[PDB]
Amino acid sequence: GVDIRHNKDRKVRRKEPKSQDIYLRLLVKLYRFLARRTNSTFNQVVLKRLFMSRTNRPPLSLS
Amino acid sequence: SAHLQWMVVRNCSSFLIKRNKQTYSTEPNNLKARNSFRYNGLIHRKTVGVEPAADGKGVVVVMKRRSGQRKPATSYVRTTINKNARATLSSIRHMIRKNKYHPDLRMAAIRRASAILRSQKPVM
Amino acid sequence: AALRPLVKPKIVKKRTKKFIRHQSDRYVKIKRNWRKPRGIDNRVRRRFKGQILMPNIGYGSNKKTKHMLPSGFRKFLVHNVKELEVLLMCNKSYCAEIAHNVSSKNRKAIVERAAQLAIRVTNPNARL
Amino acid sequence: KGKPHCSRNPVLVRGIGRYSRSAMYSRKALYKRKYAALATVTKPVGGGTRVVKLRKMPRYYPTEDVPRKLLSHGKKPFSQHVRKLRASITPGTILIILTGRHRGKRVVFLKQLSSGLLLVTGPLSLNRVPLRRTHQKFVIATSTKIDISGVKIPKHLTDAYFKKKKLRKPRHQEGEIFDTEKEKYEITEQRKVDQKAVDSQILPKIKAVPQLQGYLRSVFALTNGVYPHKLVF
Amino acid sequence: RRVLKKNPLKNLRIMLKLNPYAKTMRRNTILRQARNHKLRVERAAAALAAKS
Amino acid sequence: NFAELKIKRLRKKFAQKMLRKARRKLIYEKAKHYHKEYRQMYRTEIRMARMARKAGNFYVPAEPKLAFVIRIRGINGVSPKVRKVLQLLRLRQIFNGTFVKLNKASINMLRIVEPYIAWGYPNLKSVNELIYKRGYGKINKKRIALTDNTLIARSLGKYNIICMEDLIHEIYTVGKHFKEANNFLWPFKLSSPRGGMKKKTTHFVEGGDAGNREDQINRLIRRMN
Amino acid sequence: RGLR
RNA sequence: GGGCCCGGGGGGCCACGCGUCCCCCGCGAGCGCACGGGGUCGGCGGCGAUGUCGGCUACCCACCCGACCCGUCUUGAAAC
RNA sequence: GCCGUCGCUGGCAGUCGGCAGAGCGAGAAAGAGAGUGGCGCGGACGCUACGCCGCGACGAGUAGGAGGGCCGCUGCGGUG
Ligand SMILES: [Mg+2]
Ligand SMILES: [Mg+2]
Ligand SMILES: [Mg+2]
Ligand SMILES: [Mg+2]
Ligand SMILES: [Mg+2]
Ligand SMILES: [Mg+2]
Ligand SMILES: [Mg+2]
Ligand SMILES: [Mg+2]
Ligand SMILES: [Mg+2]
Repeated sequence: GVDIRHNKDRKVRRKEPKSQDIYLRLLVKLYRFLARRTNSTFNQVVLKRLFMSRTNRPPLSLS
Repeated sequence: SAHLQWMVVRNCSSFLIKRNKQTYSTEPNNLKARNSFRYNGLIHRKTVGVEPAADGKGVVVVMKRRSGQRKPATSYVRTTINKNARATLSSIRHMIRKNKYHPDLRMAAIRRASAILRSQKPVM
Repeated sequence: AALRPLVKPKIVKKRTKKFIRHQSDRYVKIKRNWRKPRGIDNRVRRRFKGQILMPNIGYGSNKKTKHMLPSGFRKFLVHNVKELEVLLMCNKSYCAEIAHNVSSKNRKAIVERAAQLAIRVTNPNARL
Repeated sequence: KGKPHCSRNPVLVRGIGRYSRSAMYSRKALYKRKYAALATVTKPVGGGTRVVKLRKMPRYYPTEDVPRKLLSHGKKPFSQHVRKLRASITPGTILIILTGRHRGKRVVFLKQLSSGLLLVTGPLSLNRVPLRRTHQKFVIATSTKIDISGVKIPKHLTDAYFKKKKLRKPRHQEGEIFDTEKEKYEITEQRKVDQKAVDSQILPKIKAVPQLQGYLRSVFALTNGVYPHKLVF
Repeated sequence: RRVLKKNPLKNLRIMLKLNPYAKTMRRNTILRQARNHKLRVERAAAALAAKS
Repeated sequence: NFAELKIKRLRKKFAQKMLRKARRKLIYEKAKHYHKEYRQMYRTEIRMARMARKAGNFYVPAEPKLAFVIRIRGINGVSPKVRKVLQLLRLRQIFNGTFVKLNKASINMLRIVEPYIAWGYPNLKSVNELIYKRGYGKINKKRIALTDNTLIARSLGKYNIICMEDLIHEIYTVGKHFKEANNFLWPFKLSSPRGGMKKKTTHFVEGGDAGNREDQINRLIRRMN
Repeated sequence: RGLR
């Protein structure tokens, strides 16, 4: 046997949004496509933020 | 839209049937009868169906016209092909290719119009 | 005249016997259905030698031949005639099994249809 | 329109040539070899002419098809395989049958057929084993050989000549009516003339060796205290 | 898909897929060896006439 | 048209067929020069000893740069100081093996972990058998079997290591990019010693198995790989 | 070009 | 020994083009064979309808090895 | 060899078809880019993207935690 430790084997990032709405689950489809099919690290950040909970994407003010 | 009402129909339809680790669908114009965005016969703007003719012989083909989209009565056109097993399988092929009408469904339509001829020959 | 499948692969199963429950033999109140033994001093859940075995995930079946009857077909419960057309484009890989409740007057006009459709039925001589 | 030529370098070992790349170039003299740069058919009809199409589209399509398979390179049919033969077996060698109906019977090896099966025939008048095929694995090669080089084995004794022939007599209406069992294998007058011709040339050589005919007529069998690994045959 | 790993030490053409020099490294030490065994059998067949 | 795009695509398919012939020629004339290198480093170690035996003196050969370390104990009952070093040597499993360049900071670790390893000085034939038969590369953090030189060139190319022969030469003759080659090499997984260990729990000088068996590591490699 |  | 074994006067080379300037003195086609990105045979033989073929599971029985009765508190339970 | 978990925050909307041209595994940051002057009507599968596919490494467990159950029980709104 190997003497590794599986304490941190499961990375806890969000693989997908927790919401079940279908106007978000279609945006996440389009942006997961752009994220994997383009070499722009913009789409990857938009996708990774479309996963985030309602407390991690807060509101912006106009000012 | 198509992808919208597919994201609405993918799990809470009434034609959806889920038992024995399989998941088929009983839509009118679903050929291969399996629950998928591609083969669903109600979501898209242009679908294709291949039913058996009402009498003994023949195969009816049901295309969904483009113009009438919210008018279920005058939406589908139907054509009964009571010919040999090969001319009908070159007429469906032309109906789909030469029209460029949902062309990824052609081999499914041929395989279905062959299942009908086979289920309409004299049994043994 | 058997209705052959598409392809008949070799079915290999890592275990054939059932997984009986601990001490389902000394008692009659303990049925054979499996219950993971959670007692402290238990000898089965420590995986001692020569004891009863435990349903690990290692015993899983090959996904290529999982749920596949010895006739090279998977299966489907059929409650009436209309549920065959759902299965008429899966002919050479799935079979039909008319339900237990379908009376013989309907089961006759169900085996008749599946006969025309060349769909194989596992219980075609069921009720009569 | 160049006449084909054999390889210009002998094969020292399989996969390796005797000469190097430059040596091959020089031998081939390539320094002075620099080079630089259906379905339709018209057929008359009784009207006009019809463009008949060959191999028309199939009239049936099964619901499912098996997908194609990957491509291998190292697999060849049995007919094209290379037939091996242990050096212990040579023409005129005495062999012992172990699996056929001629169990423990000594025979005189004739040659090896194209398929690989050893064509052998013990003296029919001595051991009753005519021209027949036998696998080399299932035969023990006795260390007793007789010169058989001067024996013109008929050419038509091929694998096809020795292939089995289905009796094809399950039943029929004629056969059910006037039944004649399931037939038998009637030894062709050809197989008989060939057996006689081969014997006419083999027996004189066998009789030359004293007691050889009696040894052939005898049958090999294990006895008490005899172990195959302890005796040389 | 996963490529089966053959042994570059038992498979001549995988050894030539990884080291095209081993072809001449091996043609040598085979020619050189058949010629050293021919030199030895020449000594040993001049000595059967040197003690005769 | 497309008669232009055809001959263009065939010029691309011919430049990609000549950039490979030039690389097979390069690999070939490289291995042909490593044969000469190894022959020199072998013949001169015999010169430098005959010239000392002619005068009567002694030739002390250079202390070796490369060691091969094998783990000969299990994971059940290891000290923490020995478990940290057996995992900076990437020997997380019995019968694992790795290459190690020697210095003070390395010998002073093979002394801490001495009772758990059996290390020594690998031959060139032993580094050949190892690299060829048990050679796996740590590509993308995946143990990918080394099946073609385009798996070594694709990663170690920037260090002018582009074939299994440049890899063997960099390992045998401890090179500038030794750290990178040894960290590109997934640690070798060897079978059990055919024949069997002498005694696992005592040093090699104690008639056992552990410790350093300088010359005799190859006898164990042949029966373990 | 050398081989022309 | 090293320097392409620096330079002058019988076997192996993944060397073999013409036209110079100059220091050192971008497409040739075919045709096959294969230690080549994981097995194929374009190889076979025997029997098979009232006594035989298959059925791992499921019923009984036989034999070999293993095998202490579960829940529990406990540092520790097969525990007197 | 098979099952599963983890990782690659991996790949696949390109099924781009007589309005066609079927490619992105290859050692080397970036276009099989545009223009500007010297007959036979033919081509498997896929894709419930909550889907499918490919690669490696890994797989003990009381107290405890978490997830997934097309595991099961009874009633309610829909729907077969
Ligand atoms: Mg393990
Ligand atoms: Mg211990
Ligand atoms: Mg042994
Ligand atoms: Mg016992
Ligand atoms: Mg208690
Ligand atoms: Mg106490
Ligand atoms: Mg207890
Ligand atoms: Mg007591
Ligand atoms: Mg576990």
